[PDB]
Amino acid sequence: MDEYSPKRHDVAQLKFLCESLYDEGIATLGDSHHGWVNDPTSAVNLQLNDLIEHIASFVMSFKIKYPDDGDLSELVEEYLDDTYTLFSSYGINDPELQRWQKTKERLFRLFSGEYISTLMKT
Repeated sequence: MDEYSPKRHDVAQLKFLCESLYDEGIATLGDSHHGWVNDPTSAVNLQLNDLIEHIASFVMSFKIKYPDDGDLSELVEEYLDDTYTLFSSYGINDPELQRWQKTKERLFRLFSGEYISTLMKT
């Protein structure tokens, strides 16, 4: 049992990263700094841009320490993709946005106590 990295921490990170990202996202997608479009360079956008990949590589890492989370990790990946996709535009695109949202809802289904509680047992 390669307990180099903490599973509860990495699992918690996974949700926190995704759920916090959702918050960073909403803050960004909701508050278009200039009233219409949002600047892709804004700290929020940059945060999310980082988040997207920072979580992406984390997801790849996540799946290294555990194989059965593939659905969760993939969902997370889907979320990162959508996040990147949205924020890649000056103005937020409703369809992709709502997709991003659909993706997180699913993610939260997992994070709200599917395998997590069993994963981070003791």
